[PDB]
Amino acid sequence: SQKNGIATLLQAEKEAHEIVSKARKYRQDKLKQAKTDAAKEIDSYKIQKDKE
Amino acid sequence: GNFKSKLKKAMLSQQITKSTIANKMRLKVLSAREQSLDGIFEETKEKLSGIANNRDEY
Repeated sequence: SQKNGIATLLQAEKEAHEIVSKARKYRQDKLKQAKTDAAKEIDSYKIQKDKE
Repeated sequence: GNFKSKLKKAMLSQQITKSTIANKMRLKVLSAREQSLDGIFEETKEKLSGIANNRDEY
């Protein structure tokens, strides 16, 4: 009836929205990793040059 | 690049200091030689003044 054509369908919409939200979270955390890893590597290079 | 620039500056400073020391050594040596020559000249002058005292050979 209305229930299996509306409520379950909206829940499937919620599943899809959850999947895309998780994709966004992957993107965001990956970009923050791209920044933080570079930040840590530049210091490693800087100290290596400075010590010598 | 910054590391290279700083290293080049250090090398320049070391080079100039070393050259300065090496050069001034030569000045010291030449000064010593001229001092010895001046001592010899003073010896000769003193002998000439002494012989000037004679009243017959003069």
